[PDB]
Amino acid sequence: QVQLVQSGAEVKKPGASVKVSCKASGYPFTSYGISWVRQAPGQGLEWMGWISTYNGNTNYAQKFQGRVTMTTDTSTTTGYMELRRLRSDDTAVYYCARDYTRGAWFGESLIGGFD
Amino acid sequence: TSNFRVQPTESIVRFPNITNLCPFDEVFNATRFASVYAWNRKRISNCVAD
Repeated sequence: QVQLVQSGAEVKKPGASVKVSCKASGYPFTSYGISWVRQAPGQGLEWMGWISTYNGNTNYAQKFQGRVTMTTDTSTTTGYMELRRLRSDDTAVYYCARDYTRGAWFGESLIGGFD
Repeated sequence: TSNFRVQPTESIVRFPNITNLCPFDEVFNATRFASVYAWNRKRISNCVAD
């Protein structure tokens, strides 16, 4: 059974940075990439990041072009994410997902989604 | 007179795992496929051919 585990709540203050980890199990980690979405309380979902778990290639949106950094570890199959320059509009809920829209090896776009 | 010995009952096989599978899904399930004159060529190595 594909299981994804996320970290706990963060009480970081403005002017600081937030580090969050996602853990995956029950499926081939290398076969698929890792995507991360976000949702503001009372608003719709909002994609923020994608990364291929094979070569370390990463993709960001224009809104978060230079606000976040990411790393991945294949030894434990974990994803660490640093969000910088917090604002009062950053209170939300972030979600981990297995991306099936972009390839892990070459980045070719696939037909699918976060399953 | 002779020698006595016991014989095996079952048989077991152990192999490491199926990890870092070759990107066959990426090639087969690509959203857009190129034309015949410009066929996309890719090299796959150092993985498990499932």
